[PDB]
Amino acid sequence: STGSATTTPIDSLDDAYITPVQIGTPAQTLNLDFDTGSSDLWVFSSETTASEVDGQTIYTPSKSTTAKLLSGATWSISYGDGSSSSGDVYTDTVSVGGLTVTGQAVESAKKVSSSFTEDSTIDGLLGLAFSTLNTVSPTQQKTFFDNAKASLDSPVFTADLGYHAPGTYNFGFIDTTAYTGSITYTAVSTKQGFWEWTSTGYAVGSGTFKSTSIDGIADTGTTLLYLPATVVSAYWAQVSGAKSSSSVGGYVFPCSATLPSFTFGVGSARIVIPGDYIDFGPISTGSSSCFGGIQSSAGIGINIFGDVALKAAFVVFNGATTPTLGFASK
Ligand SMILES: C[C@@H](c1nc(N)nc(N(C)C)n1)N1CCCCCC1
Repeated sequence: STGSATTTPIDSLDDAYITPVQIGTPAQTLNLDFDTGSSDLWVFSSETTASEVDGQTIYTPSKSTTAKLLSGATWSISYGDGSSSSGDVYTDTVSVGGLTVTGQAVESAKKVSSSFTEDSTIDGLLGLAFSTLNTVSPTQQKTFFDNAKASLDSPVFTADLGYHAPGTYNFGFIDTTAYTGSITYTAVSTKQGFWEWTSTGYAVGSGTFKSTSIDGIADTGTTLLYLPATVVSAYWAQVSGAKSSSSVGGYVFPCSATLPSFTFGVGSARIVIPGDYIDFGPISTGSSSCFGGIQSSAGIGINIFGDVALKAAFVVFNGATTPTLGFASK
């Protein structure tokens, strides 16, 4: 089997992407944030505290003839941005782009933190990291991809995120029309539950490539590119007026700037992030100070190849017995 679904930016800045997902019988379509940095499929629901729901579409398990309470199971998750959610668990039929999993754990939110409430466009998350990170207790549950894997034509999914435009998540096949040149595959460590890999270095604009190992995670659920302070300082030093602002929370730059590109290495191959991809616009409405799309990972404890990086590539998440990651230009 295969599946193919379009993923769409939630706003004009590509702060996140949403992908329609069919849950239950008859189908209830919710727009979920596909997140290769976590491993829970959770949704706003009829059980979510009413004051914490503000415009989201909810899953109502009582209206699904295939929903079954997973007795005694609860979940609770906290994300790198400080957001969180928790609740109980159903199993139900879940389909993405024509690919159907029966008996998928659908984690129903009883509580969500304010950032979730405040974002009307995201109805929940669909985790695509390794199932070892799944938070369901006392019986850990599998991701949608893990459940689907054995049925797929090939044990892979691909992320093809757009810049200020829709893109695609495919399951079970590689669309050879979706990228240019070849796909370069690179080793993955699953030890922390992530799609963790080591970039071979970087360049800023037209500058020379610096060969240096940068361990980090391919994370579709993180907006920005978080890298070591040394790398980030080298990038922003090429932008007149750019500075790190503790009050704002990162590097900012004059909105009048033209940003240089940023290149990262994948083995001997190179992925170029155009300068425009690194512009996240005014820090507040009407400001001429703009927020940068490359930020320091110092304090996070891990480097994160988020959407800013991933959207510049066609990315293969290869879930074979020994997982790997592939990157192609596009
Ligand atoms: C300045 C703001 C911001 N502005 C823009 N334009 N874009 C962003 N991102 C995160 C894309 N973030 N946040 C900075 C981040 C930490 C503290 C909270 C405030």
